[PDB]
Amino acid sequence: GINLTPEEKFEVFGDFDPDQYEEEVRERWGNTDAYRQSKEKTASYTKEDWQRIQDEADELTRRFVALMDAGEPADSEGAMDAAEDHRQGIARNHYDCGYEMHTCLGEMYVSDERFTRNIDAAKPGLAAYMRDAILANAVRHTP
Amino acid sequence: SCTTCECCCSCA
Ligand SMILES: *Cc1cccc2[nH]c(C(*)=O)c(C)c12
Repeated sequence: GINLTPEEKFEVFGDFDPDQYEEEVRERWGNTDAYRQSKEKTASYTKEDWQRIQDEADELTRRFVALMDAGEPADSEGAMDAAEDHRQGIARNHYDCGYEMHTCLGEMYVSDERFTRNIDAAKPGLAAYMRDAILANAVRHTP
Repeated sequence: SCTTCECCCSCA
């Protein structure tokens, strides 16, 4: 499973504790494929893996903010391509995700602000932009 | 889904 110390968790995510939420997801979905795969592969994931990934999310954020804050619409060629990046790297770190699959993840993204507050810590008013950018992206990439 | 809190989830 996840190999991190309360003090180390923060070094990689910063406040996000999987153990506490581990129990919570168990009750919420306690049987979804996306979740089972996380447990499946994560058991093999080390710190080096999560950090390379977090740095990945950060980078992904850096472009979203530079492009998003630019007042660029979420269905922008610039925004749509962002989502492409979002799907590629995210699926390979937790589970093979489809357009229909996580596009919806994108809409429920706002429902549990636990996600939004940790993500938006980098920019106020982004969790929602990701949702429109990601959801829209699935529209054109879903034939 | 997945973690409640970093980026994947549960619900489609
Ligand atoms: C970082 C992490 C730890 C435990 C479980 C997880 N599921 C997901 C879904 O995105 C992620 C990235 C994590």
